[PDB]
Amino acid sequence: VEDEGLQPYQVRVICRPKAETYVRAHIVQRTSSNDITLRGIRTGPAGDDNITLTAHLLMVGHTPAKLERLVAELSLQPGVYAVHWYAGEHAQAE
Repeated sequence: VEDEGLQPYQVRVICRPKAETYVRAHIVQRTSSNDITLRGIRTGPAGDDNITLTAHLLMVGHTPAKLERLVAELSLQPGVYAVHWYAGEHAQAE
């Protein structure tokens, strides 16, 4: 089965590694309750005291207000430097 009914969105949040721990858990619990399916989360150190969690998600339907709320919550975690979501798992800037 192909997924062209679940739009790939990548949510990249740059936060402290100490935050990454609860942020990554927060991502998986939010997505599973928000009708968002996960592809995987690419977590990598990208700076000095920061790690960028790039969560590749597929959202069924896509309700922007939900995704935005989750992104705001991810940013709401104490330790986030920045967060941004982009459409396309592979960052498809077409």
